[PDB]
Amino acid sequence: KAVIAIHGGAGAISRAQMSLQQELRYIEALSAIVETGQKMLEAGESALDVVTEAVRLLEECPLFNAGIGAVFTRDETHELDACVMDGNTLKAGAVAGVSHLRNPVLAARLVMEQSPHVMMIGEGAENFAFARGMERVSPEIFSTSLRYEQLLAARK
Amino acid sequence: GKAVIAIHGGAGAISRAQMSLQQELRYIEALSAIVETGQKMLEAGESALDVVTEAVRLLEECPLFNAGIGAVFTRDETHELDACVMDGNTLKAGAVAGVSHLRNPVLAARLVMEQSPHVMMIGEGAENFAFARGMERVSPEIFSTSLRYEQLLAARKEG
Amino acid sequence: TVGAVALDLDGNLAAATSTGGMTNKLPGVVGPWPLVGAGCYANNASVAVSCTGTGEVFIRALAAYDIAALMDYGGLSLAEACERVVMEKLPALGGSGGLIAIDHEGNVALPFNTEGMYRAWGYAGDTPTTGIYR
Amino acid sequence: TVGAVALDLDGNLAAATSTGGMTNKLPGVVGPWPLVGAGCYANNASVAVSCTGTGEVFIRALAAYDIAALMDYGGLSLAEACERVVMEKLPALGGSGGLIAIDHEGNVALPFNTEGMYRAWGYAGDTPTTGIYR
Ligand SMILES: [Cl-]
Ligand SMILES: [Cl-]
Ligand SMILES: [Cl-]
Ligand SMILES: [Cl-]
Ligand SMILES: [Cl-]
Ligand code: NA
Ligand code: NA
Repeated sequence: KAVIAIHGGAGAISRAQMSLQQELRYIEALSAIVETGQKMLEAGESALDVVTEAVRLLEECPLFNAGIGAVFTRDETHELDACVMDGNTLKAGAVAGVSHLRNPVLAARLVMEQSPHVMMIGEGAENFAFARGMERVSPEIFSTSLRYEQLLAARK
Repeated sequence: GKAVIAIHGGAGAISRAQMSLQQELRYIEALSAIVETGQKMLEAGESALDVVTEAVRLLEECPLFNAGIGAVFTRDETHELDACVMDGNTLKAGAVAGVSHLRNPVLAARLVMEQSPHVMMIGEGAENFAFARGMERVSPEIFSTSLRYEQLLAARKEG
Repeated sequence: TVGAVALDLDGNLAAATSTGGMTNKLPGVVGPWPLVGAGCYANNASVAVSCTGTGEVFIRALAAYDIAALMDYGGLSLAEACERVVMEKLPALGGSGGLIAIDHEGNVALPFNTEGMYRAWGYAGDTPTTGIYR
Repeated sequence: TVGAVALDLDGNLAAATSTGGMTNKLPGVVGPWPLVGAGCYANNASVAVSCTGTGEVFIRALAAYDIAALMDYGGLSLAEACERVVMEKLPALGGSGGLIAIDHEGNVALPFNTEGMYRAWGYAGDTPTTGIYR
């Protein structure tokens, strides 16, 4: 009975303001990610590795507000957060307020596996990750036109 | 109904062998004074929320306790402070983490609770929000005490 | 916000969440997403949960752990615990959003009280299900 | 870490916690103290809790909310919920610490599994009690 569920965010999604082709881009992205998780589960991969990979793919996909495609703050910056929890060991890892880590869920897993801590924040979280070989990315690699236009509209 | 306060100043490895009665009495006297202030405020009809805020503010101000003045030192000889407060009536909460320039973190947490639509803020963003609401900027040096610096030194090597 | 929950062939549960927060957010705000028990929780005894929506309300309500505790201590089904948290408790605090959850028996729930939630799920060896709207 | 819980004449519960963390801590670590449900929780339906001790375990076990949920959903008394969390569940995960708690009926509990916990309590109009050791 192995199973995966994913989400890409809850909120005001308006169908009047949507075309079917626009919707299908989201459906296709979700379907591809769930299929990757299903195949990993069928292959005997761990639940922890499956949720990590699914969230890494949602981060990579610019359609979803995580990683690449992150929304903008009041200051036109990105501040990213992630968590991961293993139901077997009850171990967890989390980062908040990081701007220089491409894949926050991977940094969260690094906190869980390579420290005794659950949660790290900001530059201290980044420095923990960098000291362990995780790459420092330009803070601007997350930026997209669509999310910048939504920022402009939020202000108005 | 019967109003009541409890406080704590931390759980861990306290041994009698390590302590003098005068050392113990400093802690007892501080705890007694703070709980008595809380009791008096409750008796006078002050809210539970104001009472726990004031008690924790006093425990912060007390250098004997690891919060506010008397905060432990990090690996980098810095102070990083955190606090939370929650109101059981409204289920509102406020919290700050990783703040170094706010004298009384619990007051910053109460400011997040009462003066924002948020529950938690961290670091410089938290400090900037607090300063925008008129809270005073302090140097993190104000938290430093000889006792806690000596505990950092005893836990490490010099170089 | 994005998230995933899974039950593997060895009966293990896990959860993950990642986000950029909210458009135009005040710098330094932390929502429930990186908070264990608020945005994310997993326990083989009960459930794996990942949340999305009004951040402050999911923290105040400890929404992800509340699903677990309603099942474990309250005896609620996954569906009843999800209905209680998402359709009753979150709106009572002024909150909007949803979550995904899988229990240790492989029941799945994707409740939300918003106009939409980008979501998908599927059992291993089966065709996935996708959705956006209600 | 320090903390306070109270029940007022109007029947309202509140909790607060403040800390400097651990001597020699790695900068950027957040323990359970600022986190609703881990280090601090209050709900007039159940309990007010402030915690102190092994940071990582109080988060993983959501200790403060777990007291509340054990009482509200499990029907445990304050004393039973405190014993369950502090003397059974937290040690099972390798956690050391304690907490203070007052329930909506005015019962008070100051459980700890450590050698000591600096603590005090008192009813409005009564003499205070203080402690360090067991
Ligand atoms: Cl909506
Ligand atoms: Cl399916
Ligand atoms: Cl749909
Ligand atoms: Cl001890
Ligand atoms: Cl004693
Ligand atoms: Na993305
Ligand atoms: Na102090």
